[PDB]
Amino acid sequence: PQVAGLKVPPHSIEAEQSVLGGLMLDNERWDDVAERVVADDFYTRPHRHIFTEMARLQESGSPIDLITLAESLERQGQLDSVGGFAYLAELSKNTPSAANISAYADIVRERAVVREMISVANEIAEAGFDPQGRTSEDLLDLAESRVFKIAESRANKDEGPKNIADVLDATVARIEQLFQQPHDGVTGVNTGYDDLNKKTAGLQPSDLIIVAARPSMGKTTFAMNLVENAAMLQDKPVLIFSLEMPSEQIMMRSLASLSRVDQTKIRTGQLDDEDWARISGTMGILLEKRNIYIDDSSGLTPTEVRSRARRIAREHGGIGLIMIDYLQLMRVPALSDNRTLEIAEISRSLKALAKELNVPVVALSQLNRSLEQRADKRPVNSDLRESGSIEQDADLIMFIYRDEVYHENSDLKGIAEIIIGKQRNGPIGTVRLTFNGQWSRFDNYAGPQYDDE
Amino acid sequence: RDPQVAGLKVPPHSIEAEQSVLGGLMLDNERWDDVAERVVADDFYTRPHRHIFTEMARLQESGSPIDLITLAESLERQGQLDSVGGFAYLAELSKNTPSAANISAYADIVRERAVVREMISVANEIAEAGFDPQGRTSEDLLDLAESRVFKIAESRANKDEGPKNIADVLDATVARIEQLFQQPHDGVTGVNTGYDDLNKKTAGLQPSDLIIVAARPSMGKTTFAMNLVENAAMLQDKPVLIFSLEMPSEQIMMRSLASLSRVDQTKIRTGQLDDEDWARISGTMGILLEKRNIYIDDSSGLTPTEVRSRARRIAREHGGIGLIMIDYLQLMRVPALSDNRTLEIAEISRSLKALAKELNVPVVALSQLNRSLEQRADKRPVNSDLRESGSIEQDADLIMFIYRDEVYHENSDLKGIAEIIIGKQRNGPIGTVRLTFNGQWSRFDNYAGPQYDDE
Amino acid sequence: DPQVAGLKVPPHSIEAEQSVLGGLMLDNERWDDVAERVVADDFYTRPHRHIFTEMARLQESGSPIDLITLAESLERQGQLDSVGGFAYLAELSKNTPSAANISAYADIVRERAVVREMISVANEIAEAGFDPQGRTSEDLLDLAESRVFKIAESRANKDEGPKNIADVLDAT
Amino acid sequence: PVVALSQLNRSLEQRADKRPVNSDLRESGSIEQDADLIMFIYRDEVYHENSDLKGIAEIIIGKQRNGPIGTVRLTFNGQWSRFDNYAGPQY
Ligand SMILES: Nc1ncnc2c1ncn2[C@@H]1O[C@H](COP(=O)(O)OP(=O)(O)O)[C@@H](O)[C@H]1O
Ligand SMILES: Nc1ncnc2c1ncn2[C@@H]1O[C@H](COP(=O)(O)OP(=O)(O)O)[C@@H](O)[C@H]1O
Repeated sequence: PQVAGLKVPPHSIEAEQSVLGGLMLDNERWDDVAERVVADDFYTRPHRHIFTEMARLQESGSPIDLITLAESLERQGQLDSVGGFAYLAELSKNTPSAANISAYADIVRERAVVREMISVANEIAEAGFDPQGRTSEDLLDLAESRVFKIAESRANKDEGPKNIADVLDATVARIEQLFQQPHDGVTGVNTGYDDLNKKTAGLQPSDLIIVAARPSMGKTTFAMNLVENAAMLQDKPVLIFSLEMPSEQIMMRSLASLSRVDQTKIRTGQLDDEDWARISGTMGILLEKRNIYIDDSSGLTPTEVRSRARRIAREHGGIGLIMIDYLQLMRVPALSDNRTLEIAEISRSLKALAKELNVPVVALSQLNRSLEQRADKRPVNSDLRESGSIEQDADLIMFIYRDEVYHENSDLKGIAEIIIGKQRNGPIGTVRLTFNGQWSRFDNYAGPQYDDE
Repeated sequence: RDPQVAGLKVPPHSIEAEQSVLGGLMLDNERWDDVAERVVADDFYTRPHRHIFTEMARLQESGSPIDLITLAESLERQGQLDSVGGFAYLAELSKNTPSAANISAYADIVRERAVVREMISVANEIAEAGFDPQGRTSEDLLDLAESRVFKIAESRANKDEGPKNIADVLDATVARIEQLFQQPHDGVTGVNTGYDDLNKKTAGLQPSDLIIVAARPSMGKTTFAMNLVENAAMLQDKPVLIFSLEMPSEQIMMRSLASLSRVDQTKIRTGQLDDEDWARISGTMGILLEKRNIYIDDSSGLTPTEVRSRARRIAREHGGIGLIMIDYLQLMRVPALSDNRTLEIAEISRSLKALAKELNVPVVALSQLNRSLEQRADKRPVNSDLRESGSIEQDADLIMFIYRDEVYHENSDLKGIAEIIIGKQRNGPIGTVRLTFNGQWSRFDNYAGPQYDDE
Repeated sequence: DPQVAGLKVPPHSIEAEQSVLGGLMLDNERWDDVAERVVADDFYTRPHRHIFTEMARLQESGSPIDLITLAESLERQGQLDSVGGFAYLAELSKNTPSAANISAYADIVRERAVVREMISVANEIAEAGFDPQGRTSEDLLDLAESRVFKIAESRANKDEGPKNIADVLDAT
Repeated sequence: PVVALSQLNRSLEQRADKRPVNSDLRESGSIEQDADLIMFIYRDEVYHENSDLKGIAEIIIGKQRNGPIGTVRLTFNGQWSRFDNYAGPQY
């Protein structure tokens, strides 16, 4: 066994032989070593067979030694796969030492996260020069999503092995949402509403959520007022893409939201007398809490949504509730790629990248002209008739409808009802936020819902 | 010294292009399910190269993966490293192979440097017969050449012809009239579904078919295809895989734990608000780690060529068949065409039916229908409502269309009665397997709990 | 050499790498839109990169970019020598009469360098991963992280408007 | 002075006016941009029947190096295989 500098994949064999002898003898180090080493880690195929027997018995309230290793393995028939007790007894020579066991749970960890970084630098180089990526810019979009998902909790592999142990524990660890917020300020990024968050239960934290509204409905009014109630409230770098407005026009709206001043006041009868009190109030709390980022370029291919939203999730944790106003402006590189198949590559690259970053992606679209020939003018599912591929690949869908823009003497003035049509992990309903649009703010202390019976 | 390009007795040979086939194979194990497709043994030019791929074969069937290290100990015992090159040679092809780049391109070359190298050495021994006939009555020479030029044979695996007959199938035919072992009067041949209603139309899921679920979107499409894979992991003890392309891993289990255990989802939506049901939770948590059956992978950039490089690395390193479910296959994209869906479906029609016949696995894929159903006054799906698709109406073997009346109406007497219209059926009749939608717990119970049968 | 030597050559499209340099040298009013989609260090071979840098700001800096204005600016910079000589400048000007489809040869050298630089990223992630020096898994998962996003490529100050600079609050 | 002869592909018939434009020899590249006197050939009584240019072919110059372009017409007797004198009609 010569020790030299060669090109070998990194793994240790004695160290795998060191741990398994310890847990064969001891059933008390299992308090420790089950925390930091999981399955799928050991090199040779028999080695994790022993580890699953170490796991199936230890939940079963049965001990582990060289005796019971033979017992279930002939009830399960795997005994001649590992080699019978002819090889398990060679693991009965390893360690009387109950020390360096976590240090041997460390080297077999250390040689197995580098080893999960050779099948990423070959899942790239076998996409290149054998193109299952077929263009350059979407060959980088797969060159990122096998890299940013690594820089993670690091119990993460690339993709493909997930035994139901390694997801059940990370499910119950994500039902540790039990000591903080016993009220229904549910696990998602909040919207800041006690009318919405009983019906949505928050914006569920890995879901593509689609807003749509007509023109003359105030679409970016709601999408910034939801973000401004989710930027000063949940600590995460909220990115915003917007193409309906230019960059500065958004900030001219948000300062009219946070400081509750009129936006007619911001350009006519300017920042003069006592509006300085509120604007210099919200130019301090927004000043250093580095949350809202905004980018507003015009050619936004769905390659260059990911490759802008990767940096945002790199520098931070990143539960950046990405707001992309006006999805139809997103223009794919192929031009003869038409509107039946333009959005069907956008419907399947937001939902497929609202999932890595665990970001509830709010994107914004609009309903066609044939909406406005109905009587009950509500934006329903069958009026997203541009492509019909986003109507079926979203998670939460909120169809905005303000009544006094389409009617005059009716008493539902200023009552925007956010219709929740497609609700996946919950029930449907109907919200009524209060359209206080002279500053573009919504909540329902003046609550337009009946609220009595 | 040797003379110039006029020396061409080396017929073809590719030795520089060979060491970069073993090179990346010495430094990767994920790519043996590719180079074995298009390079078999006895293609290489040099005899030390053949014993390397010889003992790269047994270790891949034994499961032990290959580096420099696990090879040489597996060449220490077998009496090798003396005539294969030595332990320095394995380091000679580890230091001088910098390419962790591409093996799928040097593998095609050694194939097409060997066919030409063999068809030269065929024509040096058929045209040696006229060059020296020592007398074998030339009609009987003519079956030598049929044995020479057709000795180029590639029998690496199962079903072929020549060594094939119908009596060689009739032993396998009486092998699968060896039922009435587990079910003396009761049930199914293949993999179960676990219902009193579905097992008399499909008679279980057939062990090489491609059962297609289709449904109007979020009208109960993953309520079914997880309930069924719930019922088919306590009933098989095999690696019953899942490809959830739509949902994330944390969100799959937060319905199945409400379905295996039948806790209500409001106890898992918010914070858990009972300590009676925690045993109902922790019991079925223990049941689900009593049997390590259900697998999950939540990719979302799935070509239908990289499906095969997952679902063969589960059924090889573990048990056999399982039930390779793939959720919502439009989210699978093929980047080859980037065309109308009437061709991008056609690679998935021709690859899922090429994965349900290597591994003999009932691939439960899922699709949806086009929006023009929403104007047909008989909204129940038929085969003429997959107009977006193309070829999936033909390649499938069991097509289930899931209507649900209470999601498209509110006068529904079918309150919680999800119905299953069997659109295509290969090996049986068609009909309506009406179930009880109890997706409060993500459940589909059976309608013979309620009053009537499956009319 | 035999033709198995197509192994260390990322695609790089020399025919598409010469028709752009013949496109600007005959048409000065195409460097406005071609230099948008194509930047330097996408050109594969060393003469083509620095020639594209020799048009430094020479759109509006008072030089119509022909062979004459190039050759004078080459030698005051000092590179009329064997990084192109002057005969290859005729091979770049007169042998390339290329049409108004430079925007077709623009996307090639955009898309044959991205696929090229995703090989040395796919090498220098992996070749470090076989020789572990005095640095742990917290190094390599954060040196493979940054080295991939060095291939945005580089265009301009973007991706981050408001609070970051925080000045796009103050640009309002 | 090398007369060379060439043909066009059926992309031209996609256009309504079938006059042979300069950008129909671009489809191979080195003939459109190395030609010195392109002289396209049209003829209407083979592409139509009711045209009054019957037998009178119109050579369309598409490029000229050291002079003007235009539309030079020629008459042709449809029996002798001989193109002939001045540009048969008035203009
Ligand atoms: N002074 C104002 N009073 C009322 N509404 C205003 C005022 N200024 C701007 N708005 C609203 O801002 C909205 C712009 O937001 P957006 O959602 O993009 O529009 P739409 O609802 O047409 O999509 C417009 O609908 C307009 O009604
Ligand atoms: N509390 C509930 N009440 C009624 N239905 C529910 C409830 N919770 C979940 N569901 C149902 O679960 C289904 C899940 O939809 P699903 O078929 O998984 O969507 P997809 O087609 O995207 O996979 C929804 O159709 C919804 O009707």
